[PDB]
Amino acid sequence: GGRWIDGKHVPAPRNEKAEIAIFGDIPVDASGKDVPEPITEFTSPPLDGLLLENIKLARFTKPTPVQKYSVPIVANGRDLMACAQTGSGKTGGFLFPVLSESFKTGPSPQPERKAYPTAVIMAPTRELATQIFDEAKKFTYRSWVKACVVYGGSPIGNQLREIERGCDLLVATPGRLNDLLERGKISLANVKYLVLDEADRMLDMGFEPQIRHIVEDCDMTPVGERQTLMFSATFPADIQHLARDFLSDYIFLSVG
Repeated sequence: GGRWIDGKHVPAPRNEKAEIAIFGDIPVDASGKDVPEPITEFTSPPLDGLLLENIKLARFTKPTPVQKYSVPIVANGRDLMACAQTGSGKTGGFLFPVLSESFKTGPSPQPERKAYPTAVIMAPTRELATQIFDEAKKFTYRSWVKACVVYGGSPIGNQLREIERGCDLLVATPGRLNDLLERGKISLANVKYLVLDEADRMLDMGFEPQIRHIVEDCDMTPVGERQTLMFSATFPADIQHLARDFLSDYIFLSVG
């Protein structure tokens, strides 16, 4: 794959043979301070050039209703609270801006046993974490970002070995991420992007104590310094309070 060498992104060359196995309206309200204009097409001056190539190899034509706002919002360095339905294209809604910004800014230096992820994505279930992981693997093609996925209800021994093989984008369920942090196998000090997907579901399952412990009680880059995206189909008070603590001057995006 690709590398990040001497503060520059060095992508790997294309492999035509693998690309076959890799690749083959809805109303929107964006409210907040200094909301940017939505993009109508995927363009490289806004988006990282390599990701744009992968987006075209995937044959994606038009940004979904969520992506047309999440791309410029994150490119401008702002936090995002997105209230969108399932079919809105949520996964790309946060994967594209995060991968785009990760491709162009790269990771922070590491004091090189621990993993130092640049991006962390929490999800309620193993299946959803696997879906996010699969899409991330697709669009990290040729890039420096190494994706990894962990989840509960599965032996932790093998997840540690996959972690030690390098981990720049980590998809996790909160319980298993908390267990790995207690074992001293992950450092959150290099986190530049934090995503909480279907956060209402995670709270419904009782994950809030672990999620807040992960974000506040450990060594994660603090709010305002990091960029944070929160996705939740609903916006109850407990989710409003999570957004207040985890986001900074966020833009509210409502789809459907």
